[PDB]
Amino acid sequence: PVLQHLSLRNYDPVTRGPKLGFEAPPTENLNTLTLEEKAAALEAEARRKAQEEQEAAA
Amino acid sequence: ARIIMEKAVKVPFKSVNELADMWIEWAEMELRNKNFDEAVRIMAKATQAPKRSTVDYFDESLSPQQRVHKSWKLWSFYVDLVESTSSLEETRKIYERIFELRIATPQTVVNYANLLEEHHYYEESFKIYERGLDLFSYPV
Amino acid sequence: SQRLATDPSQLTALSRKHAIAAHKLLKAEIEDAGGDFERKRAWDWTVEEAERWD
Repeated sequence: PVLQHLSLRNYDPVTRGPKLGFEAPPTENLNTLTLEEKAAALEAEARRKAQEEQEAAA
Repeated sequence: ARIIMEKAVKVPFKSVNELADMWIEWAEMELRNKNFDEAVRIMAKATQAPKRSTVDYFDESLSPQQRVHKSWKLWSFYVDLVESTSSLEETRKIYERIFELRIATPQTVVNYANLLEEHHYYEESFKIYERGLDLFSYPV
Repeated sequence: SQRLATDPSQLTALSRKHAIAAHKLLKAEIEDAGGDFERKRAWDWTVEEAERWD
């Protein structure tokens, strides 16, 4: 009954304290790609395109 | 039990976290006794202070009852209790009261933005993100 | 007899040393994992600590 009217978004039900982002960051709960998730596959795609262009030129 | 809880709340313990835990236990007992509104009222009475309270909780000069408005655990428990018991207006009021005491972390701002997004509000989420950016600029 | 030979100040100093060692070990584990420990602290600071550090 105590753990039934709580959102459980920032309070730890096991540790009885506030949640910390050091072990459970909120960025893993996002349904899309964040800025850390972005700007990494684009660089890999650009590197792959450059390697393909170099191989085609060779 | 209520009289004993009131006597323990009136006992000036050394740790303010002990008083916060006692208040949380009283609120949990009230919620188990089908008195969630009474538990929220007791939590609001425990975290009661003026509009510009600036007493440091780490200062070992004032009583733990006076230095209890800046308790992050009690504020988080009150927000969690009022999230599933009241509407979005009381949640916004609780968020404004937490922001007035300047005891809200970036996780608190993220939780406020998520609560705004869950209530079909996207401009309020942008406002909460702007508040998080303005309150701590560079690293946080 | 063991408790009377250990003062509360010595116990507090040992607890502080253990906390410092645990923080150093956590920082070393965060650095060895390729993650930035300062950002891990920066997830959950309060406002007043942020103006104090600034």
